Amino acid sequence: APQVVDKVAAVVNNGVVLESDVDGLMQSVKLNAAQARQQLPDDATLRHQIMERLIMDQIILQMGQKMGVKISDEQLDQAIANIAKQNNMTLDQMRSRLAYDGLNYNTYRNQIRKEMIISEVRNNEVRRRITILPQEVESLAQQVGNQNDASTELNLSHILIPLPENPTSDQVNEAESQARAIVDQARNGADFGKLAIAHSADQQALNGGQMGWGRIQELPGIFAQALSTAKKGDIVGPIRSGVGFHILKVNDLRGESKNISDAAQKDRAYRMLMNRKFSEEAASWMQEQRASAYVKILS
Amino acid sequence: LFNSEEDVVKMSPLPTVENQFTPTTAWSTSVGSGIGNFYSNLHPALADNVVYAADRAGLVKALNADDGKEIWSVSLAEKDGWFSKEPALLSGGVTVSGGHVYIGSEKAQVYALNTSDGTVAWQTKVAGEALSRPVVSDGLVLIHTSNGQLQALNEADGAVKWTVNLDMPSLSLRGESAPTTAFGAAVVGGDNGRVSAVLMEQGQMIWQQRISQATGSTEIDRLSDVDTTPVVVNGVVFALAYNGNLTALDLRSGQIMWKRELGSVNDFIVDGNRIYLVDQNDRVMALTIDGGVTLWTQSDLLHRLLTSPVLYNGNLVVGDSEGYLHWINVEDGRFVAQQKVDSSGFQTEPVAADGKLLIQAKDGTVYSITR
Amino acid sequence: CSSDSRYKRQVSGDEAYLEAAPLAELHAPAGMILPVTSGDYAIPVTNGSGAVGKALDIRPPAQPLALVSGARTQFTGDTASLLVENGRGNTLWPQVVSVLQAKNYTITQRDDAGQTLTTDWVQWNRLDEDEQYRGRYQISVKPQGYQQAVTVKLLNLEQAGKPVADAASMQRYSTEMMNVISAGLDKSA
Amino acid sequence: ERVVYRPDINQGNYLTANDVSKIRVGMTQQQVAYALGTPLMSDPFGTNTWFYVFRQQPGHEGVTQQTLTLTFNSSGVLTNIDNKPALS
Amino acid sequence: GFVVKDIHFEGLQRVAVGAALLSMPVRTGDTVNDEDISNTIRALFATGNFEDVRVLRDGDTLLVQVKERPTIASITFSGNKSVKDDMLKQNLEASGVRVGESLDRTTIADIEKGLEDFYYSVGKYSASVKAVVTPLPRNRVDLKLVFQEGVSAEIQQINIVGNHAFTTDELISHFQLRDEVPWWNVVGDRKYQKQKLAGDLETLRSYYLDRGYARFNIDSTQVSLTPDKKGIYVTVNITEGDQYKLSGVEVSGNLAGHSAEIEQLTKIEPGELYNGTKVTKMEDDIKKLLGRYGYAYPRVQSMPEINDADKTVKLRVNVDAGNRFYVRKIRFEGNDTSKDAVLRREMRQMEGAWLGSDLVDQGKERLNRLGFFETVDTDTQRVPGSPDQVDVVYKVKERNTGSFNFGIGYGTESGVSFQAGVQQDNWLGTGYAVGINGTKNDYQTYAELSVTNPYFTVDGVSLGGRLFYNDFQADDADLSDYTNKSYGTDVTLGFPINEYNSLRAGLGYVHNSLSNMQPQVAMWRYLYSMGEHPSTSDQDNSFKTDDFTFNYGWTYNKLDRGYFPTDGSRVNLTGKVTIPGSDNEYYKVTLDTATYVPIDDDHKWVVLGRTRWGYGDGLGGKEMPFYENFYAGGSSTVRGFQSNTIGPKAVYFPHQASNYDPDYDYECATQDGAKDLCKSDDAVGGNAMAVASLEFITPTPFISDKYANSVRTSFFWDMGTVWDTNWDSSQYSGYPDYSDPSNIRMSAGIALQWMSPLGPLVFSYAQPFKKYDGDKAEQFQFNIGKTW
Amino acid sequence: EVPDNPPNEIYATAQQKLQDGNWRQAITQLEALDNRYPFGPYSQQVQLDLIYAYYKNADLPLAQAAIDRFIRLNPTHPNIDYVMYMRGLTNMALDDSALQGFFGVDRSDRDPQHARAAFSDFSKLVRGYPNSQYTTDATKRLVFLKDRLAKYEYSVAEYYTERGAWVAVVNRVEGMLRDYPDTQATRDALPLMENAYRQMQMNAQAEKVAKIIAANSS
Repeated sequence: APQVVDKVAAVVNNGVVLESDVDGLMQSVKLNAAQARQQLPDDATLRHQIMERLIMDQIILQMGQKMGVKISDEQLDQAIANIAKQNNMTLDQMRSRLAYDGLNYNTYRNQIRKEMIISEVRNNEVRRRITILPQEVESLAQQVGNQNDASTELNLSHILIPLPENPTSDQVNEAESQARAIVDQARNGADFGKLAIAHSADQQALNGGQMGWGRIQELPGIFAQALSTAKKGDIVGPIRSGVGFHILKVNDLRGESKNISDAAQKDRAYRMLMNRKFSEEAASWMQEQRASAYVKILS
Repeated sequence: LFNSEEDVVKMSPLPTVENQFTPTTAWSTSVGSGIGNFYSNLHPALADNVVYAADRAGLVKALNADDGKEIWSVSLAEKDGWFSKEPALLSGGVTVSGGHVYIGSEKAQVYALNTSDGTVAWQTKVAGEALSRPVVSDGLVLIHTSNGQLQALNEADGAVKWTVNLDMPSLSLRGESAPTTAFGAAVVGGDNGRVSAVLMEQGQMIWQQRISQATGSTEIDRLSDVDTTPVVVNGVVFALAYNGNLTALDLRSGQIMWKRELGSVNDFIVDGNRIYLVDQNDRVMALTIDGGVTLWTQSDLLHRLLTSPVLYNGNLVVGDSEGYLHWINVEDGRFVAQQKVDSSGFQTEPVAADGKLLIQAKDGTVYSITR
Repeated sequence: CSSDSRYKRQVSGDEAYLEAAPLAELHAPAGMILPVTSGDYAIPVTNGSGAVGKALDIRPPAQPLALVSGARTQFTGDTASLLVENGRGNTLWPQVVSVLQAKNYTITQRDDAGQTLTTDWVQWNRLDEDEQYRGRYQISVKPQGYQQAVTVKLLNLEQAGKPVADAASMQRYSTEMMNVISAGLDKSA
Repeated sequence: ERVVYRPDINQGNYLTANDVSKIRVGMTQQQVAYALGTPLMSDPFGTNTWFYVFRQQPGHEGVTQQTLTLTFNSSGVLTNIDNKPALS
Repeated sequence: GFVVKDIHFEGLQRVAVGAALLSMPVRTGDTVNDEDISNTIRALFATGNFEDVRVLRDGDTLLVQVKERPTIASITFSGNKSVKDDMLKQNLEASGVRVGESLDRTTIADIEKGLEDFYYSVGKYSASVKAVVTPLPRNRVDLKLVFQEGVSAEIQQINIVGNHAFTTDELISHFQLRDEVPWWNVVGDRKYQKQKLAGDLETLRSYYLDRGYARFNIDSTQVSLTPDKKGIYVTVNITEGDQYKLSGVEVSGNLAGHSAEIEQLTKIEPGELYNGTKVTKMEDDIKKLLGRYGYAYPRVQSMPEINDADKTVKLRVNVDAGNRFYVRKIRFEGNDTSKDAVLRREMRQMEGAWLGSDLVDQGKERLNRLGFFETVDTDTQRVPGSPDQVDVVYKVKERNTGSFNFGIGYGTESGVSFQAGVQQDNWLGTGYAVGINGTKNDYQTYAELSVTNPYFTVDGVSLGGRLFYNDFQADDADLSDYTNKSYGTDVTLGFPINEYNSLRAGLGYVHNSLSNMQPQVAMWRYLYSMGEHPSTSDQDNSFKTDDFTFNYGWTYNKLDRGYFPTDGSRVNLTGKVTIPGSDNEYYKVTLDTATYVPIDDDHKWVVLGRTRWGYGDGLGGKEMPFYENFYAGGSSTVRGFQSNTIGPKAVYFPHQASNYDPDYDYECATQDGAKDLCKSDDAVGGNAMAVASLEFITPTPFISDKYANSVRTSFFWDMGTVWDTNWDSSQYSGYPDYSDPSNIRMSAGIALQWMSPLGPLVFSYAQPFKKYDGDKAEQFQFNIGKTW
Repeated sequence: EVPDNPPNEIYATAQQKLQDGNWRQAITQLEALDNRYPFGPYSQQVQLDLIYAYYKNADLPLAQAAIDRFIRLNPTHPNIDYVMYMRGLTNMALDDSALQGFFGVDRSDRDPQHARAAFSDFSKLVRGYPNSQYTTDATKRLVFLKDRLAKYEYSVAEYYTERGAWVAVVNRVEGMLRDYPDTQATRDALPLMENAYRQMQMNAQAEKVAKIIAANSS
């Protein structure tokens, strides 16, 4: 019988997703899950999120092509430092990629080009969207006083239940019910990582929604007021910020009384303000692009 | 030729509601022919328990707030008969301050009638049709003419203190934005979609910032008119454009804080940590002030041309084009009550002050609503 | 209302222009010249011979249809060639043969080794002609680059028992045979 | 005897005493054309001759004609002028 | 890593396999990986010709499955009522969507929006558009665009700010855009059009400059929509300035010796108000005056020097005539039927002669007056590379100058019968006027031929001839009934005397022979005047007369056109006088008049005054023969009356008929039942006639301009009277006085004329609200051919 | 009128109706093919058949439009000589009339626009493609059209001789000598030119024209 080699899985603005991309990220996420010990759900729920990530990636790649952004070979050389984890394992060749694709070179190099181009255009657009006000910087700096108040550092897992920019009340209550159900499951004992892989519109869904270690002030504010009162492992109910309902889990926390001795505090405060602004504008702009873009999943 | 060939059916039906109270009409008084079918800004004005109302030709009338009894009436339509009896084409709405009653006119005239009996203290010619509602502040009377010119008439004698030019697009929506007092400044809209701030002393522009997306193809898709009144609260300016974004801006720097695809030409309300809004589609909504998140929405009145909302007795009130007044709970979109007031539609904004709600129908009848 | 069988393949005119007087030059007398001609209405002297008036067939030149997927189809003097694509391979020759077997034509020569064949005579039942033509044809398939290509050629055309070698007739009834071949191949597919 | 309306048949190009007095021998063809205008009549049978004819037939009143013949050389330089103010 | 033995394509419909293969990164070679297949799929989609692309492997064979973007089979605009299909179709074509083109589904929304945009350009802002895609069998699609047109936006106000000399109502009364539509103006509307606002602003500027305002300026104009976008507001901010007076006009430049006339054109009353349109008309008059002398391309520019302190304006007019242009060739285009000389002989501008343009316009109006062409236009084209020469090209569209009349009467009841006639004014494009008429019955035979050469001599002398034959004798002469057999010939020669007047002179011969006439007062009076003494009690009698006549005439013609004129007047006088030697002597004269006065600048509304007069009488003791009498009534003279019914009626003496049928179908004076003189309804006509008519011609309401030249509608009021001047009123006192002209018949109604393929057709409905006893009424009448 | 069968069957029906000799239904079928399938195995063949059927049906404006579009879309087509020949034929066809021809009317006095266009097209065909199959008939038609144009000029010159516009007569005959020197109309016009010269008392030029007439009328 004839064997299907490749096919179009999704149609986007003048682009197509091939089945050799869904499978690649499927194997990537399965391998990461196996190394991370975190069990992952059934073929279809994992497939929907991978397809969504690929639609968003294709949209961003076509925007980069339209806008005349290209990547240098030295950028690939630098990405070899972290993308291939050469610093952790001392070997240059593609024999480290033992899992799948037969240790091929071109495939992983193109994958890295895909990530660098997405990151570059994402950064450029989000940076061009940021507005900084001197008053806010002064306020945040004066907040950064009294022995570096709120020096709490957090590693958190996040889940986003999306809503369109102009949603209907029907959609509002649907999203509300979904978010409350996820929150109830998380609070009742369900593993948040498994919930995050199954139920999430964020880019980090495929990674389980982990945001990594950060500082509370870096939060867009929508999370910090609720988050100041929470212990390790707690589940925070649904919130809003324009892009949909938000759910947060406190994976880990670590605090210390270190104080940096303003001359050097203003620059740091500007850094954290830029971090929060980038995180919020990135989420808003990625949601806007998803709503605007043309797409027709294929089956 | 044929009167049975053109019609579009896009009007919502009258919702059914269980009124928690019984709306009542304390009194009603006829004021001339009224606004009529023309789109105008004319509406009553409440000052020291006196109700001042006007007419498109001009019938300035003062009525008691308690029982709508009048204390003095005058007509500004060719008092001396310079040419027959031409209409004054009043469309500025009644403004009341310092014993003076300021009214605009589409003949490019601004009248400053007296409070004691209506004697025209002064009348000043302006750059064009005074469509905007006069704004009295710092001894000045600010007008925004239809040809895109902000003028600041002197309160005492009506002399033009200064003037500022604003860009005018090839097409716009009828009406003009009324400036705001702010702090020694004037925050105004514009038909080009750019909100501007001008110092009160002279016309030195302080800042200007675009508010409309205006990503259209033809003129009708670039209607970026800011015909609302910018609202200043704690140093942030709230503005709202037609087919544009509801945005918040720094009062002095002018940089936007946040934006939301929501458009309207009706004045909104900023109360506490909430923003009550009526969109261009007649969709009553409630948002928060720190960020745009639509706290709740109501669509039962969609495409029923509504007036701007007013906060009264702790609930929101809106009129409609069929003469029905609707009460809405602030906490949620549920209707609190509904009433029939007039057969002619309600177009111009209601007035809610001193524990009293007043409205004016298209036919010119001033109504007082109580309980 | 009234009509004749020959209203087709005829000039929509009176054919009176054939009686126009021939053009003759003017002699320039001695001591002067005739005005210089503009050359805008000059008629070049072409020595070609061809049909004129009613004897000229104005029916559009029959171009090969190229129904089966192909391109760069052509019609030569007495032969016609069609180029095919889509991975036909050696299997092209069987199909061609089968197609010409479906027409029950009198195939006289069948050289499968050379991918060639030749028939005796086929007739055409055309409503357009006052007299029906008939022709003898030879068909073949030969390799070209990646794939095979079919060619159909006419040995001669005959009317009322006498031969004819008009270019238009040859072209028409070679495009006829080529269309037959292409339609048969498309039907087989 | 011929008592029927006949329109004026103007023929040639308008000539005035000043224009005819502006041209002189030695003038090039461009200068002559500038002074008098483009001639409505030339010699097509192998000579560089320009005919300025001025016909006027107002009706049954009788025709009048002034003919000015300008003969140029091969180089285009006016060589001879022949002015006839009336018919013979 | 595998060798591709073969590549097979599936699903290709429009894209040739060759093009796809060229669009492929693969070359049927080998050394192929999975990534190569992925890149091939991506490249195929990048071509933009495919909606779905798939690659399959069957052993060593490459199966390429492609779903081509379906093809548009048909586009159906359903629901559109104001925007017409052709227009909208052209707009959608311009957008890139057409039948056969592959439907890129990623743009349907776009085209929908584009259509809405077009509606916005039409004045319909609240219009909705939706695209429905219906799948067909051969992977084609029908793209039906369903239209929900919104309620049109109307103007709620037009406001002018800064006007103090004139009220707003008066200023906007002249605008095309209107705020209010009067209740009686059902055809008006409040629709807004950008081109009209532009013209209204120009109208306002002209109004203010024409009433004296050299400094008038329009500061700005604003157009606004109501939030719901069903109302429109227009504002115009203006600055009147102040009123100015003219100080003087001084002309300078190269006037080419025409200073006296140009200065006479630029005359002003000292101290008059400034006027822009007067200045424009002075410019145009100077240009026209220069053009009369061959200066076809002058430059005339006027600049006003303004004096604000004195508030007076002095015009400085600079004139440069330029070169005097000559005509090189006159060319005629569109005369596919008319002979070239037919058009060229109407020219007043000679070919090889200096230009005047007045002559070119004269030739154009001559061609229009000819009537052979529906449209005539002129174009003066400069000869390339020539500073002094032009070519005049007349472009004409030919008409149907002929007209046909046909009918059948009794049919086969008695023998055979028919009626036919043809009239051509440009027979075979030769300019000849030809005409044949005939009728056949068992009771009558008639034949008539007429041929006229309008240019028998180059100057315009025309030569015409006419033959006619008429008979009333029955076949085989069954019984001696009334008979009237006549024939004759007529030769006429005409010649012009002005550009608009011509005279005609000719000779005619007519033979008449009547017999078995019914005795009646008028005919017997005439016969007695002739010297005959026929009996009165019996119907047996005979009478024969040969007549030679001299015919004369004069025609003045200055009509706008030869068909459906909109201006000018035409007068035609005809007459005849018997040459001494005829069997009877008399004179006759007729006079037709038709005047057109336009009321609209476009000449759409016209007033037509038509008239006809006629008088005849004997010379010696004779009288005008009763067969030359005048008749009135019918579609030609007085609509609403039966043909030839107005006028005196026959009075019969008692007598015995030559036949006696049992049907009692005999005149009142039959001897069987009558013994005294009795009247009848049989019209006999009179020797004096006067008819008039006033018509108001209006545009046809339900036809586009493509047929405007083909149909004419009018409302008419007609008057007419006929009387016999010799009626002896002293006798016959018991019968109407037929000599009285005061008995004027009148009618009023509506008429429609259509230039059908069979010539002119005239329909009319007329009520004859004034008539006298014996007149036969005919409200609805139909006619073929040139009426009057 | 036109069903929705595949292009193959529509083309088969169109060919059958062309062979039968009915142009209207065949025109409908080919127009359906052209509008519905503007590309494929049948393209251009449909346009050639449309040109032929429009010509045979006396739909000359449509034939001109089809010929123009075909020429501007497929200039390199091998059978473009046939298209140019059909352009010449349809322009000559627009230059004829039925009733006047029936009555034996000499139409050379009427508008020569269509004859001029036909001459231009036939000259283009003959010069561009000397070996074409239609070149002999095109040459014969060119000789006829040249004679017609010279006769039109002669008619104009004769009229102006009648009117008495001698400059116009001289210019017209000179244009004939410069444009159509070898036509019979030019030989007939020369006496008109000589008479026009003499009436203006330009005896030297009348002498030259008389010399030409004597040297060639023999």
